[PDB]
Amino acid sequence: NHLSIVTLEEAPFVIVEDIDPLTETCVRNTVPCRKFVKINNSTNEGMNVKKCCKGFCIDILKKLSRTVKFTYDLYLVTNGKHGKKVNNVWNGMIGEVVYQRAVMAVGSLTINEERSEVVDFSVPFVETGISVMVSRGTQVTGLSDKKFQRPHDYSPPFRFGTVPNGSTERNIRNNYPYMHQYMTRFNQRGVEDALVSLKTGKLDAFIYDAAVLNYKAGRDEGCKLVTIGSGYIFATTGYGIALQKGSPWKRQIDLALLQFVGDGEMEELETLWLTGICHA
Ligand SMILES: CCCc1cnn(O)c1[C@@H](N)C(=O)O
Repeated sequence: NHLSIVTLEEAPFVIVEDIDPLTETCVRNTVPCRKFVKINNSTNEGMNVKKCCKGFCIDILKKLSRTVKFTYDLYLVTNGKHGKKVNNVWNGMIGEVVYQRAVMAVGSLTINEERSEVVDFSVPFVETGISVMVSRGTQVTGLSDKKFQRPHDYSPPFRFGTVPNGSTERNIRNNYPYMHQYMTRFNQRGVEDALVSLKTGKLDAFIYDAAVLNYKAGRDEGCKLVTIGSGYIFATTGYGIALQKGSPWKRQIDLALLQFVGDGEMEELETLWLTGICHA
């Protein structure tokens, strides 16, 4: 009854480190996690590489394993990231669950309606949504600011973007086509790229998952970043653990999460991994 569980690196929720080759054992607050890695860029031939995983979501998984009394084989997703339907097929962590390669998915995984059609989710345990990060000093009200609505009213035309394939991009693409097609010229490879662009005056605003942006603003070195809610209340949600549609384990996973919330364990984890120092 070893459970196959998929995850994905995104600090501080999931952080991946190398194993000690002397022992090949994960130690401290880490747990073993493997990744299938290709031999070359020609075919899908590959081998699994042992790594170690830690972070807020890993600590949640550890608590769940302890409380619900299961063991698991944790692996990192190799095709896609969080989850997107591409060419009519779900990839990422969502895909691993949909096609029953994983019983659960644990990480910075946003609950939404489209995903809920094909997987079940636990109760949310981290609040999230769409937020906007800017350099401290920049003034925006949220995504309805004229700077976002009419970017060519500004010099240079207002520069804002997100990271492709996340639920944030999907929420914009599905509802505001002009905004989406304007934004794509400012696509960011990841959060770290975007933060550098903001701090060096090469980008005006970065639109992304709120939980991660709140975290990054909270401990930016120099406290040079500000996050504000998009105001897209329709997108307010949370991270959840994804399970198979109709999973018999949602009941017990939820009970455990609710136990942790009630007894202060969740509060302790938030203090340990998420709380910031930068005043807003
Ligand atoms: C690398 C993109 C991550 C992202 C952007 N928005 N949202 O919601 C996510 C991620 N939390 C997700 O579940 O798709």
